[PDB]
Amino acid sequence: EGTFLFTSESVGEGHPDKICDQISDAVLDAHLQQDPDAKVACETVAKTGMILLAGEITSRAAVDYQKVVREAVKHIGYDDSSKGFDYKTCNVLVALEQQSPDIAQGVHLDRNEEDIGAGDQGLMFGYATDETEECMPLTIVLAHKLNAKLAELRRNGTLPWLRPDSKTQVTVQYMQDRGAVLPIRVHTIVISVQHDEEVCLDEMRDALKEKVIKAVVPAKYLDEDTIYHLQPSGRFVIGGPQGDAGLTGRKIIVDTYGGWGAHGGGAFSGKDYTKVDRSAAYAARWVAKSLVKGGLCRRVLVQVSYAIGVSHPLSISIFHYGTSQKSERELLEIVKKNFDLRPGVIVRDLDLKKPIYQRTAAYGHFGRDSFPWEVPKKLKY
Amino acid sequence: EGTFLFTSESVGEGHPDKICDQISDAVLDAHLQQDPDAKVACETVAKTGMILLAGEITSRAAVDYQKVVREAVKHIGYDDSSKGFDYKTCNVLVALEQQSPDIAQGVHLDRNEEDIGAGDQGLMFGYATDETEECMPLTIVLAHKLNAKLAELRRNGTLPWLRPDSKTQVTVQYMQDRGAVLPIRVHTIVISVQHDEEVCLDEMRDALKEKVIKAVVPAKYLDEDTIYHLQPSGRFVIGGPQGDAGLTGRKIIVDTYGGWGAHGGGAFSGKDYTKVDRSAAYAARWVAKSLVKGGLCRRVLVQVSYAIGVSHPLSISIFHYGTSQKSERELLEIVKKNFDLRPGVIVRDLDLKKPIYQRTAAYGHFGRDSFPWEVPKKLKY
Ligand SMILES: [C]OC1=[C][C]=C(C2=N([O])C([C])=[C]C3=C2C2=[C]C(O[C])=[C][C]=C2O3)[C]=[C]1
Ligand SMILES: [C]OC1=[C][C]=C(C2=N([O])C([C])=[C]C3=C2C2=[C]C(O[C])=[C][C]=C2O3)[C]=[C]1
Ligand SMILES: CSC[C@H]1O[C@@H](n2cnc3c(N)ncnc32)[C@H](O)[C@@H]1O
Ligand SMILES: CSC[C@H]1O[C@@H](n2cnc3c(N)ncnc32)[C@H](O)[C@@H]1O
Ligand SMILES: [Cl-]
Ligand SMILES: [Cl-]
Ligand SMILES: [Cl-]
Ligand SMILES: [Cl-]
Ligand SMILES: [Cl-]
Ligand SMILES: [Cl-]
Repeated sequence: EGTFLFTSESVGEGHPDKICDQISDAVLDAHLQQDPDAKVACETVAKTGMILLAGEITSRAAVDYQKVVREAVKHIGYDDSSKGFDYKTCNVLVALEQQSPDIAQGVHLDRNEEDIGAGDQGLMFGYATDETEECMPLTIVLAHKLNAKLAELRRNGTLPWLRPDSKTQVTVQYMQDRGAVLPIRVHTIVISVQHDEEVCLDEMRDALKEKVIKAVVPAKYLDEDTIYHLQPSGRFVIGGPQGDAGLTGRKIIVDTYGGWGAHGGGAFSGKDYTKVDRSAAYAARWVAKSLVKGGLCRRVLVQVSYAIGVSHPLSISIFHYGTSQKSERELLEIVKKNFDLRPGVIVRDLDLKKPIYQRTAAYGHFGRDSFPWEVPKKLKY
Repeated sequence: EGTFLFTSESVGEGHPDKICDQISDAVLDAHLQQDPDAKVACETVAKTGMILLAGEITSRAAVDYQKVVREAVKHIGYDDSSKGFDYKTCNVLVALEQQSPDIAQGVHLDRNEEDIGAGDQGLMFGYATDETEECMPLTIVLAHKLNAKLAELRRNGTLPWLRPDSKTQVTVQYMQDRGAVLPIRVHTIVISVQHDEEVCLDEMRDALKEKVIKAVVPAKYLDEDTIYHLQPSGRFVIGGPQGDAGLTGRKIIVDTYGGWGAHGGGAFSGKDYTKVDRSAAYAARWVAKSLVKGGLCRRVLVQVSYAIGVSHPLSISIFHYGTSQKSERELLEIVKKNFDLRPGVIVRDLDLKKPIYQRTAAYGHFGRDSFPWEVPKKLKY
């Protein structure tokens, strides 16, 4: 009574959509290393034997797209035709043009940096929950950690039959406490991972339970009733882009809160800070985490929105789920007194010209590695 | 006091991401017209002069991709190099292969149709709100209708300077009533639309207020304080794929609830019913709308989740926001007694082999045209 199930998923570095996010952000980083003011909107498409870059870049950088793309694919682990994809021998196609001059003139040309317009309209949410130290939903944290564990055991040669493409999914039973949520138990785990032609299904299922799940999920959450769907398709030899076409910005819920909170639809990867889809979403996470770590609420949702060419947000909204003694109006006044959510100020506060974006493009953008948006602001009120 | 702002956006038929959704669904429909059991996973990429199809189709259909793609672009209105894109003369590139045999064997081969596995893992939400007759958030309904009005005035020659690429955004001030939400006023409207080189900015801004906003938004929601950002970039001559690379499944919040409810991350367009990203999301909307229209709640969120190769959902969750006298446990029992959320049963209930998908791929998948998932089920309990 008063309990509910909630499910989140994550994917591995070799999931074809995630390959595209990582390549898009490798391209962004390569530009920012030479030109901190590069305007980048780099979409990636992946299918059998092909990486295509499509989009708009205006930059002073001299970037070797062949090297940047192939080094990203090498890092992921696609290094042989036996695995379905090889950085050494794949096709890299480029359909990149300058940023539209109409966008440039409306957003940033002859603008003071602090007063640059939003690079697009849109809406963005931030979310934080006190249910974990990293202020993230346990469902998504566990799902990410299961993919990270697969990559670790592949890379260290423990499970050498593993290939880079994986997906995981975690269902947790929760109770509610005055709008806060408390995780009780893991109800169901799914793991699907690409594998070689030698290993049999029983060996894989045993290894996924004993060397992956048991190495990630605390035993206090697992019981005799927990349901395991391990290699539920029965065979996953074909994988990566050969199994499924990938695109940049097709894992936006994996990238954020795993179904919790809300999403405004904007993808992160391949975009410089003037694209508020990324900078304002990072800032909204920073606000949400600052409110929870500051002790003002246990759980909070922040919405912001923008118009192309306009610096200041068009709307700011705060929902505390009943977990603050302060009114949502009082929290909004604290946020307005402590934060400046113009993209040309967010860039300074969160250091968003730094080429750290490829690091964000797997295992979620939030809840790890003390990125600037994960370091709470000390609030004055 | 007790009021809040909430923002949603929509895009027009010529927005490059939406072009891709419509082409992906034109391809799906072309297959289903000949082979109701076609397995389709068709991604589309659009950039200057290029439509690329990438993905996996196993089908008995004989499909002319050149004709299907070009007819979709013609319908959208890109018919001349002056508009930045022309169905007659663009490049159509195809990178389509058979569905992975590993997926096919794990999902549907030698399966009874009712007992087909989910085509992937994932999570999906349904949402419904009594704030409009169509059980959708007013923010998203108004945003969609503003884009539909632009297309209408372009196509009827009223505003012949209009081009197909548009975006809109609506901020509404709401009050809450025991978990239900009541829209009070329109706080801010954004409209950006591609235009010709002849029309001046003041003519466009006047027309967008008088012939678009006033023709869509009831005057009772507008006042002297309503903020209008009309052509806020100042110039939008370059547009469509020339202005911004488009991809299938990059408008998933426009396609659904405009930030309300929740999203599990799955894109709809280009996918047959075995892909639960589409079929289970449609079924979850159907459940949510059935609960609200059945008088069991004013507002409701439904989560379901799946594992690849497994027919039945792994989890089902119901949140009524405090708007039911029934417990969320009692609502879950009503749902379990009235619905079968296996994809091989959803296909029968919602007629998902019918080639109606291109019609879903602009102006939202929900809240219009009495699609099967918009016709409430009469509930027995
Ligand atoms: C988005 O995201 C989410 C939302 C909401 C939630 C919740 N909250 O918050 C509270 C307080 C309580 C509850 C809930 C739920 C949900 C469900 O399903 C979906 C069921 C039941 C329940 O209960 C969560 C999550
Ligand atoms: C997702 O989606 C959403 C969620 C939630 C909501 C709400 N609910 O429900 C209630 C009852 C009340 C409230 C809310 C809000 C929000 C905000 O922002 C975001 C602010 C404030 C407020 O309040 C909505 C929407
Ligand atoms: C079902 S295709 C969608 C995603 O599922 C994964 N996938 C691909 N092939 C299989 C398979 N044979 N079994 C399980 N998951 C798969 C890959 O991560 C792919 O991007
Ligand atoms: C800002 S690029 C993202 C989207 O905004 C729109 N857009 C493109 N160019 C402009 C412009 N000059 N002004 C306003 N919106 C634009 C198009 O719909 C594009 O897909
Ligand atoms: Cl790299
Ligand atoms: Cl923790
Ligand atoms: Cl400030
Ligand atoms: Cl058509
Ligand atoms: Cl209505
Ligand atoms: Cl039933």
